[PDB]
Amino acid sequence: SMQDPIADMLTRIRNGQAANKAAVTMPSSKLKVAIANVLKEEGFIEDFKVEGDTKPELELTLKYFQGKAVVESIQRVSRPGLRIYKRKDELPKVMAGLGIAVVSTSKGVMTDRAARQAGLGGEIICYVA
Amino acid sequence: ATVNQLVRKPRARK
Amino acid sequence: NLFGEPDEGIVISRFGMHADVESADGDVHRCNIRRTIRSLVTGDRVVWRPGKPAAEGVNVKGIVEAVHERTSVLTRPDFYDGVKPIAANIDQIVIVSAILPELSLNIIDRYLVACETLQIEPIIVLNKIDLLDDEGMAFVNEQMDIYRNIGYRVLMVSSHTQDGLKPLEEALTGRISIFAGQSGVGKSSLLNALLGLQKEILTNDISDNSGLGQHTTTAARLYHFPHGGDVIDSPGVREFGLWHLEPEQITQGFVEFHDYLGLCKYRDCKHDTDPGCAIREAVEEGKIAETRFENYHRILESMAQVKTRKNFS
RNA sequence: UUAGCUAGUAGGUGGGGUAACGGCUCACCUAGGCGACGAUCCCUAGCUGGUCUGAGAGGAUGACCAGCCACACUGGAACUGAGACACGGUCCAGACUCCUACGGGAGGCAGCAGUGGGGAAUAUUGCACAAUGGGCGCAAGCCUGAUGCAGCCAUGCCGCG
RNA sequence: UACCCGCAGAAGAAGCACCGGCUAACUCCGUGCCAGCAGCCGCGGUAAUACGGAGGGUGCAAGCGUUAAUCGGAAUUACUGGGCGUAAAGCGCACGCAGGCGGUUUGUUAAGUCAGAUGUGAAAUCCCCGGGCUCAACCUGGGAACUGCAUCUGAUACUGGCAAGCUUGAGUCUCGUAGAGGGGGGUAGAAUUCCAGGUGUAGCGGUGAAAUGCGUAGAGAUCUGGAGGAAUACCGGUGGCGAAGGCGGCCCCCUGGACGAAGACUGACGCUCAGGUGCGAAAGCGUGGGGAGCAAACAGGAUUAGAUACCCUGGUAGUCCAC
Ligand SMILES: Nc1nc2c(ncn2[C@@H]2O[C@H](COP(=O)(O)OP(=O)(O)NP(=O)(O)O)[C@@H](O)[C@H]2O)c(=O)[nH]1
Ligand SMILES: [Mg+2]
Ligand SMILES: [Mg+2]
Ligand SMILES: [Mg+2]
Ligand SMILES: [Mg+2]
Ligand SMILES: [Mg+2]
Ligand SMILES: [Mg+2]
Ligand SMILES: [Mg+2]
Ligand SMILES: [Mg+2]
Ligand SMILES: [Mg+2]
Ligand SMILES: [Mg+2]
Ligand SMILES: [Mg+2]
Ligand SMILES: [Mg+2]
Ligand SMILES: [Mg+2]
Ligand SMILES: [Mg+2]
Ligand SMILES: [Mg+2]
Ligand SMILES: [Mg+2]
Ligand SMILES: [Mg+2]
Ligand SMILES: [Mg+2]
Ligand SMILES: [Mg+2]
Ligand SMILES: [Mg+2]
Ligand SMILES: [Mg+2]
Ligand SMILES: [Mg+2]
Ligand SMILES: [Mg+2]
Ligand SMILES: [Mg+2]
Ligand SMILES: [Mg+2]
Ligand SMILES: [Mg+2]
Ligand SMILES: [Mg+2]
Ligand SMILES: [Mg+2]
Ligand SMILES: [Mg+2]
Ligand SMILES: [Zn+2]
Repeated sequence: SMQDPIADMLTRIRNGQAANKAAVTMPSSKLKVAIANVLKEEGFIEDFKVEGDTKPELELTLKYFQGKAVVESIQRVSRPGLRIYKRKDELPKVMAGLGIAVVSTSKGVMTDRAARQAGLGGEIICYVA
Repeated sequence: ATVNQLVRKPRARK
Repeated sequence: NLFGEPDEGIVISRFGMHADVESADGDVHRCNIRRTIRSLVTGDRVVWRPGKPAAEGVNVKGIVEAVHERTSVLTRPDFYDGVKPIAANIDQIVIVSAILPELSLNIIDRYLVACETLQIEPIIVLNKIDLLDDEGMAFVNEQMDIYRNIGYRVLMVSSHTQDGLKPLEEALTGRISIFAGQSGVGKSSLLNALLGLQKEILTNDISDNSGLGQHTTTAARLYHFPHGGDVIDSPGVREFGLWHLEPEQITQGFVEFHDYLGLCKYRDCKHDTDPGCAIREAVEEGKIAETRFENYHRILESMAQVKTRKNFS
């Protein structure tokens, strides 16, 4: 059902980016904040706010160029049916280093560019292309 | 198509 | 390749991919045919070469190179098949029928029209006559006396009784004969009583229905008389191909109607709806039976329903 | 288109056993053991370091080199010895061949070549212990068809005219 | 022996395959869908660069072609990296074990994973830089590689386990609404056929046209009355309900799910499903009933070349109920 909420998060982002929606909302969690805050610090989105404490509701502000999709495509990589893990030297790049790959490690959620100075590996979340 | 299907039986090579 | 002696021989049968060719002495020798051959029938004299035996004494086939000219030919057209010749090079046809399952008269009439276009003399032969009574035999004899006034010889035989086989053989020597008929009319049984042929195959005989007949034996198989001549078996045929010529030739397809032409009122006549038809007056007189006259315009009304779509050779 | 298999089987006691632990073996006691994560049955196959193909992932295979296991006419058994259930040791049986005075005996080329035969198809019935390795001996020395060589086979690669 | 000196003279030392396209190279003659050619496409019956030969050329080379075998091309068993409305493919549907997977918050474990280190992954092969044999093949130095496994120390974001939770997932109650949902038992009135009676007369019936059939024992038609059987006009509609096949007169009884409103309440109790389990149009089968109408086989008459089918008059099984 909602068994991969990160894939449910990526579904709501990709639809509203293409359908010219100004802002979207979604149910919040601890992990969804730890991904959207990275995308805010990597120029893909604008802002995120939390609403509700017994029903945590996350909001995202979209981002356009002249009405053109900033996040062109995003690809869920690991999944509950098949887990994907890499080492500190097998971290894949997205568009030969243009896009970023969201990898969650023990030092928090960061990119593969940020994992070079960290020197760790773990679970690939999504290819932010 | 599902990876979990191929755990029970792999792809049948002719 | 590597063919043998060009010589003249008689083709026994036809099998599509190959054919059975009898030599000049009585040797059964199967041969295939040339790609440029347009048609090959049963009992057609050909030019052929018997290949070359690979093993000494054991040959597989030869080839049939050329086809000689036809004396006669039996061409009958068909829907979506075209005009196809069945047999050729013959002098006499023997129409063979039986009282079971049916004895029709319209099956008799259109072989008469065909034989007038081939200059061949057909002979009416009835089989299975032992199953009727003398009241029934006299009525069928009365129906065949009409076919005796018109000049055709009528011999009424039976295979399981051997009646009248000896007068049937006297007029049949020295000629080849097609035993034409419908399905299950006693064609193969009369082949057994006349020839004395090899009883180890002796035929395929399955004709068992509720009120119908089955055509078990195939197109034509060649054999020889003890005196002289050849036999040609016929399929069980229920077809009538009249795509050949004009209905002026239908007037020529009947014997006694020759001498009554040029006697009607007009120079052209349909002979059904025209007032003063002298042919129709001859039927009303009783010199021509009305069974033949009603079947005659049934032939003409059959050409009103066969002609409908179109067919041309 | 193999779903149930298994009674020395699974476990325990005690005795015996081997160089060592152990149903390895024996009496007794218990009824468990294995198995849809493929037991069991059938068919096929020496395995691996590798070779080849492929951008890679994979795929096919296991000749020459090296490692290990099995086997030495077929089957079974034990002795000897530190080490074998023993390729050129023995014993028994079977199969085949040879010798014979008819009663008996002899033999194991999957060692080097080589013959017969099979198959589309694969070699000289060669030289040497000079070197290397090994065996024996205090060493000298001897032995080694391992190996070092040579010939044949355009069989492959590479180089030249 | 390699190696080296010296002698003589181009003297001793080049072939095979192809030539329509794929695929590098074009003309001529002979032959006449014959002979042949060929991996594919397909060439050749009177002008064939495709057959045969000649001329000339091309591609290779002391080798060149052919055949057989493996992988690649083939993303043509698709993990990387395929599809299932109609090209091959979503079980007829449903329940559900094992199995896979799982909301959200905190703590804990450090299992999975990640970081570091140790031991090990024989040599040879392959790769990197070298050396040597005149060169190359080949031989060889060291390094890398062998993406493996085991152990130890760490990090705790995610997955897993434990612990405590939370409510939006999924459930529970109440008040209600709609429905051909199923099963069981009654009941209604047309229509069909049969039977009884009455009035009434020469055809009825059937088809394109006729015939079989029925009827002066009075058919048919009409009316009265009765019996039996099966189905429910109109309502009735891309209308409703049910997991699906399906389900239709009315009424009662038993009973299943669906949906809406307002709150209260349990606290992930969930999704999914190989075997397994049940339902499942009609035909058909077993046993015993039942019998109008319709109707395989079959009977009869037209049709026809034959009619087996079509058309018509009849008619058994079956259609009905229980098991
Ligand atoms: N009682 C009787 N039966 C006969 C007579 N002649 C032939 N029959 C039977 O009729 C049947 C048909 O004979 P058959 O010759 O096979 O007929 P056909 O016409 O050759 N058939 P097909 O069309 O297959 O070739 C056979 O069973 C045969 O025994 C006869 O005179 N009397
Ligand atoms: Mg016959
Ligand atoms: Mg013990
Ligand atoms: Mg060797
Ligand atoms: Mg070895
Ligand atoms: Mg041994
Ligand atoms: Mg032994
Ligand atoms: Mg030996
Ligand atoms: Mg040998
Ligand atoms: Mg041989
Ligand atoms: Mg070209
Ligand atoms: Mg050629
Ligand atoms: Mg020419
Ligand atoms: Mg060379
Ligand atoms: Mg092949
Ligand atoms: Mg592939
Ligand atoms: Mg496809
Ligand atoms: Mg299809
Ligand atoms: Mg379905
Ligand atoms: Mg602590
Ligand atoms: Mg090594
Ligand atoms: Mg090394
Ligand atoms: Mg090396
Ligand atoms: Mg060099
Ligand atoms: Mg957790
Ligand atoms: Mg009624
Ligand atoms: Mg509570
Ligand atoms: Mg039955
Ligand atoms: Mg019927
Ligand atoms: Mg029944
Ligand atoms: Zn006239």
